[PDB]
Amino acid sequence: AAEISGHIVRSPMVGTFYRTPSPDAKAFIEVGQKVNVGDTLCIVEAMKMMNQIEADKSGTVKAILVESGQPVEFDEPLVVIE
Repeated sequence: AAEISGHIVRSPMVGTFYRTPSPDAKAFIEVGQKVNVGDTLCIVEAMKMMNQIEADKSGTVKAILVESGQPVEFDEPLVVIE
């Protein structure tokens, strides 16, 4: 069964996933927070430059299939959202 996917942010490309804008900060997003259209999610460092993501239909983080800060490949779900 490959469907019913809540709302992940699979690295749109061969970039990197992130959840901390500042060194030891309050992270970008964590399971429990309810995102909302126009609400920066995480950083998609594509090539090396951050690529902040803005909600497209709100939602609620459910888990980070991907680590925190590391490279990834297209279709590589990182931040899961309900």
